[PDB]
Amino acid sequence: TDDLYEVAEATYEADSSLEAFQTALDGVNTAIDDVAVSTLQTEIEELTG
Amino acid sequence: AAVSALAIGTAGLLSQVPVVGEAMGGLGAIIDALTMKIDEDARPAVGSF
Repeated sequence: TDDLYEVAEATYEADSSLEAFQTALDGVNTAIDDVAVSTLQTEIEELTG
Repeated sequence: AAVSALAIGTAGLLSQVPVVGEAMGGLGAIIDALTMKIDEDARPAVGSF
């Protein structure tokens, strides 16, 4: 019992970690793309375009 | 002959009673073995879970 219920908790905190991968990792992906890239290009435009 | 007939008579009852009643005592060991068997099901059940 005290294996299985805690195997359950292990599965649940696997799942919770595994959903949190999708949000955290994409959180990193979206940190720069939506933010630095285009603005640098606009600052390149105003500098030199 | 008479006193031995009487004593063999009583020895009849006083051996029949054990050899039957403690056969039901063998059935006691059967019933208790079945309780071991029953808890040996609960082991696989929670195992499976």
